[PDB]
Amino acid sequence: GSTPVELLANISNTLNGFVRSNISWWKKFITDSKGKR
Amino acid sequence: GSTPVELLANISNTLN
Amino acid sequence: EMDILYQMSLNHLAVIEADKEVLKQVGLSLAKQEEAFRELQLILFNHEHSYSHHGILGSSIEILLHWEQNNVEVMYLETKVALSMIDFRRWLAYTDLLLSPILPLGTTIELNKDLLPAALVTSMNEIGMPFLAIVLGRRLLLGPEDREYIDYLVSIYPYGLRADVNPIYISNFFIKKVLQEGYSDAIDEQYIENQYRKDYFSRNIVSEIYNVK
Amino acid sequence: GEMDILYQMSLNHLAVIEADKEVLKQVGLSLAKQEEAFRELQLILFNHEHSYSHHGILGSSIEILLHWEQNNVEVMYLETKVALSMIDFRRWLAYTDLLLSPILPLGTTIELNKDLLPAALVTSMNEIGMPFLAIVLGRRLLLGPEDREYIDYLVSIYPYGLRADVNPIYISNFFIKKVLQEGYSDAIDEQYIENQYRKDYFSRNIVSEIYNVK
Repeated sequence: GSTPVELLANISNTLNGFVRSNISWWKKFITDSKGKR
Repeated sequence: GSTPVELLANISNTLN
Repeated sequence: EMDILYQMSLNHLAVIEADKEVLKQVGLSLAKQEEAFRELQLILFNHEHSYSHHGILGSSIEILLHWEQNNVEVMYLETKVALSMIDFRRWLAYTDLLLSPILPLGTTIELNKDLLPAALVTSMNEIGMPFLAIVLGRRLLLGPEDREYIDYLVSIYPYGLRADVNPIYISNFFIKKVLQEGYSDAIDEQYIENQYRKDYFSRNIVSEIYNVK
Repeated sequence: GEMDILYQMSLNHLAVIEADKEVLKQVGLSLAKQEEAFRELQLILFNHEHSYSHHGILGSSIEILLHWEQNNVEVMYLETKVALSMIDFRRWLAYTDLLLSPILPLGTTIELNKDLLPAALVTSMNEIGMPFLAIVLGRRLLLGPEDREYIDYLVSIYPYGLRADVNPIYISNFFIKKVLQEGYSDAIDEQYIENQYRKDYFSRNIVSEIYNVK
C-alpha cells in the first residue's frame, strides 16, 4: 500500500502518449511470465 | 546487427 | 527501528524463547555481512550440509543441514538450536526481509553463470559477452495478492531493457559480485523501509527462494 | 576518429556552402561535448524560443537566432554568420546529436523537468511529495514497427524502479534536468554504443524522434 501504483501508471501513460510507439510489450511480458512460474 | 536479440531473448525465456 | 519487528517474526518459529534469542543474534550478524549471507543462500540452493562463518561478536556460526531428515542445527555460543527445515526457511526469510540490505536501483552486478541458462552461457561466451546486468527493479511482486517477491529484476549490460530483450528475474544468490552500486538517498531509504520491509512484513510477503506457504 | 568522418558527411546534405559547413562542424563539436549547453538549445527548440547564446572568450562565443516566422536560423560563430532553413537546422542538430552527444550509462539516476508535465499530473505528485526522479533502463530505443527514429531513453520513476503493474517510460533527452549519478560504464559499453547507437543508426538514417526528420 506504500506504492502509489495508480499515479505511477498515470505518469507512464501520459508520457508514453507523447511517443509514437507501442508500450504494450511490457504488460504482455508481465502477465505471461506470472503464469509460467 | 550490433544487438544479439535472439540470444538475449533466450537468456530471459529460460530464467523466467 | 526494525529490531523489534525482527523479534516479532521469530514468534513464527516453534522453538523456545531461549532458542529464538540465539537465532536473533545469528540473523543480526549474517544479514549485516552481505557476502556471508549470500554464501549461506548459495549453500542452501546447492543443498550442501555444512555452513561455517564467524559472527561480528567473533563466535563462530555453525549451521548443519540434514536434508533427508528435514531439520537443521544452528550452533552459536555453544548453544545448539534444533529446528525443522521449514522453521529454518521461515527464520531466514524474515531475516532476509527485515535485515538484509537492498541494492540501489541501477546497481551493476556480475551474474554467476552457473545459476543462469545452462547451455545458453555457451552462446554469450561465443561472442565474449560478459554476464553483467543492471538492477532495474527490486523485491518485485508480479501480480496482486502475491505472497512472495523476486529479489531483483535485471537487464543484461550493455543492451539494457528493450522491446525485444526481456529482463531477468534473479535471486540474490544469482549475484557473483557487485561491481558498482547505483545512486541512493533518503527518499530511497524511506521507501525501502515502508514498502519492502514494513508493508511486506504486514502482508507476510517474503522472498520466493524460501518457498514458505 | 571514425565519428569525425561520419559527422562531416552528415553536413554535406545541408543546403549550405563549404565555408559554412566548417563553421557548423565546429559549433556542433563544441556544443555536443558541453552537455548542459546542448540541452538548453533543445529546450529552446521545444519551446520555440527565439534566441540561444553560450558566449565565452578565446573565440568560443556561439549565438543562434531562430526566426520561426520565416523558417530561418542564424548561427553566428566568430563573425561568421551561417544561414539555413529551420528544417536543415533540425537535421544538423539531429546528426550532431546522433554522432557526438554523450549517451548516459545504464542505471543512471536523473532528475526530470516537471515543467513538461500536465498540471493535473503535477498537482497529483505534489500532493504526496513525489519528486520527478528516474533511472535509465534502456537507451536509444527504436520506435516500432517502422524503426525509422529512436527515443533517447527508457526510464522508470525512482525509487519505485521497474514494476510489473506500471509501464516503462519513453522520454527524450530534453526532459532531463540534472544527472544525479551516472551508472557503470567500461570499454564494452563504449564500443557497443559506437556501433549500435551511432554507426548502425547513421547507416539507416535513424535519428532522434524529437528533430522530426520526415
